[PDB]
Amino acid sequence: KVFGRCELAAAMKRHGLDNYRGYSLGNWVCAAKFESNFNTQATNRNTDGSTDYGILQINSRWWCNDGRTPGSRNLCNIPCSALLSSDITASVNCAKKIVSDGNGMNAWVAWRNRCKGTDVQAWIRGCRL
Ligand SMILES: [Cl-]
Ligand SMILES: [Cl-]
Ligand SMILES: [Cl-]
Ligand SMILES: [Cl-]
Ligand SMILES: [Cl-]
Ligand SMILES: [Cl-]
Ligand SMILES: [Cl-]
Repeated sequence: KVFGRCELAAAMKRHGLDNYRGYSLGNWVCAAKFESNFNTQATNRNTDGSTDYGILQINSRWWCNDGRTPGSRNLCNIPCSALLSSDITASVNCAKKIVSDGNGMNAWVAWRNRCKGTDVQAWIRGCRL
């Protein structure tokens, strides 16, 4: 599923990401834009051979099982394929574990490089939330 910007903002808010560990909703929308272009089916191979899955490009090195990432963990206890669903529940619940891991949203290198320190509120501008 390719979400609309305000559609994804709405879905992330319902799932409790707005100010989760102090990250305002615009931070999550901005991260999703640059990670997936709001596409739940987005997959990208990392240089270490792991893969990033779904709207928030959650990596098989630590968070999900894809059966092909040697020496990896599955800390969200989920097949990586569950992160590609039109239903963002598994992506959001896993993201809550990631952002609680100590480094906050710096876990998402695209958030650090493209959203952090920017006017992220722009990402929810015009949205009925
Ligand atoms: Cl957009
Ligand atoms: Cl915001
Ligand atoms: Cl997703
Ligand atoms: Cl594996
Ligand atoms: Cl392994
Ligand atoms: Cl959803
Ligand atoms: Cl980046």
